[PDB]
Amino acid sequence: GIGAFGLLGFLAAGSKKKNEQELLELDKWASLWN
Repeated sequence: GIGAFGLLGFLAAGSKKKNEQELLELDKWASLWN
């Protein structure tokens, strides 16, 4: 309903609505594959 289809932009929502930790969290994007 609004859970599975919401997971498509759940995290992004958190931003749509702080700490740098999160930034570095996404900064690891590369670290993912790297």
